[PDB]
Amino acid sequence: HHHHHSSGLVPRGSHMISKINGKLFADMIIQGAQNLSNNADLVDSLNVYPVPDGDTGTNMNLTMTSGREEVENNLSKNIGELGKTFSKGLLMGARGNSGVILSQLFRGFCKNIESESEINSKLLAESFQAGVETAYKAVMKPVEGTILTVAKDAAQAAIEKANNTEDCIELMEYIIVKANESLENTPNLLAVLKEVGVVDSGGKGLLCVYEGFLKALKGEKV
Ligand SMILES: Nc1ncnc2c1ncn2[C@@H]1O[C@H](COP(=O)(O)OP(=O)(O)O)[C@@H](O)[C@H]1O
Ligand SMILES: [Mg+2]
Ligand SMILES: [Mg+2]
Ligand SMILES: [Mg+2]
Ligand SMILES: [Mg+2]
Repeated sequence: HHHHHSSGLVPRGSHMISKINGKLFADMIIQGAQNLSNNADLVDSLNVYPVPDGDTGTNMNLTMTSGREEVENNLSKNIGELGKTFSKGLLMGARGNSGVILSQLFRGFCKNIESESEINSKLLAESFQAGVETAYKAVMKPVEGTILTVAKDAAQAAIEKANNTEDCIELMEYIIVKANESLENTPNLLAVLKEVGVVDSGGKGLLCVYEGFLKALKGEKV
């Protein structure tokens, strides 16, 4: 077997997050929104599906900004309450296919935590999963190779990793790795992406939000 551990010492270190309260979630939202805003022109230029109308980044940015502004004006330590504020802002500001889907992903995420004051890594993962289920149900004819695919693959990664990972920083790092793998695979699912030579614009915007989430978990700003 192993050495039977009985030391009274508690491990040292401070660069881990085991609980996410409403203010940390707000910081995630704010940095995710800022990172998306900084990448909006690129995300627009990648847009080819359904139509190459140059707007995915703008659409997602405006949607996320509506959520961010509600959050900044109504902060709370209670993550469930903060999520209600964020969800409302997204849902009253959603634009484009991408912004509608984004608002539905986060509607499901936030509903899953509505009665919590803080969440751990397992509940974070479960909430990404809940968001994916809400978004697929909201789209009448889901297509693979899109923001839905990337969100789905990210949530599957989250559930697998959280089962043995208490640290939300490590969890979010892994989610981003796997979301990026999914995003790079989108042209293998959706023909126009491969023909033009781009990844999915909605999925890229979602990865920008997730990368801001990670920055906030580390106590950093975009
Ligand atoms: N049926 C669908 N299933 C999954 N994702 C979709 C669908 N339709 C659009 N999208 C997502 O939206 C992105 C384009 O967003 P956007 O430019 O806002 O669209 P639009 O200009 O058509 O409203 C795509 O990259 C894709 O991920
Ligand atoms: Mg459009
Ligand atoms: Mg478009
Ligand atoms: Mg670490
Ligand atoms: Mg690949």
